Amino acid sequence: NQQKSLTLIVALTTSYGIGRSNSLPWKLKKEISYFKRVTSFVPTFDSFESMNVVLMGRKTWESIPLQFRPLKGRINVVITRNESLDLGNGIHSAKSLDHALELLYRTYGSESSVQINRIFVIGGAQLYKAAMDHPKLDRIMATIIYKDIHCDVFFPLKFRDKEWSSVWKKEKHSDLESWVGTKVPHGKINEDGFDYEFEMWTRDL
Ligand SMILES: NC(=O)C1=CN([C@@H]2O[C@H](COP(=O)(O)OP(=O)(O)OC[C@H]3O[C@@H](n4cnc5c(N)ncnc54)[C@H](OP(=O)(O)O)[C@@H]3O)[C@@H](O)[C@H]2O)C=CC1
Ligand SMILES: COc1cc(Cc2cnc(N)nc2N)cc(OC)c1OC
Repeated sequence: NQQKSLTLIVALTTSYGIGRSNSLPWKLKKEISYFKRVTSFVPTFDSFESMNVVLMGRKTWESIPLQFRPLKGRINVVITRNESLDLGNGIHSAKSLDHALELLYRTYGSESSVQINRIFVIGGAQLYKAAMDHPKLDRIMATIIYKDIHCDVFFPLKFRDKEWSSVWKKEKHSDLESWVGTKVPHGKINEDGFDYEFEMWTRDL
């Protein structure tokens, strides 16, 4: 069930809004290419053997443009109690976060030609709530959108605010680039009228 740390990845407004109408309220081309880059990166040496894992809630799974599904070059797991009849040509299903981690550890042992590198939780709000409570979650890759966009779904813990500042710390940009293994734009990007910026936050386990 245990081993590796969990990483959460999220794009949020300064008001912690994360979606509206079971979609993103924004169309941000470069934000999705960042997403793709970060969740896909494995060191070159390790590249033959290893892949990353993306964990998501069922409604997020349903939200991804059918075209984009499943997430290429990543082991995809959908968390669902109502697993009943998942539909996937080797996309896994699991009844909880910890059940997912036991599944991967069983499926991808030292037998397996495929080994796991990093595990990411990619949403939605319900799964984020479970991962924020999980004793192995230590890192948050956030994209901050500097607009009060109308949302109906909110991130569950205000990790950037004063009350959490002795636990969650923002890392220097050079530490961001090192962890994701590529240059990343420092400061604000403007696309389709939205200003936004890339951050990395960590906590001690
Ligand atoms: N801004 C961003 O970065 C992101 C935003 N989003 C947005 O989030 C919204 C969807 O979030 P939300 O409705 O909360 O949905 P989720 O994607 O988290 O899916 C919820 C479902 O997943 C299952 N599930 C989730 N957590 C658990 C758990 N801990 N244990 C068991 N089953 C679990 C259940 O499946 P079942 O009911 O089948 O049993 C539940 O109804 C959309 O608006 C989407 O666009 C999503 C991702 C990223
Ligand atoms: C890859 O396409 C999508 C990706 C995501 C998740 C996601 C997107 N960006 C960031 N920074 N973190 C995330 N977890 C969410 C989506 O819609 C809810 C997507 O549809 C485009």
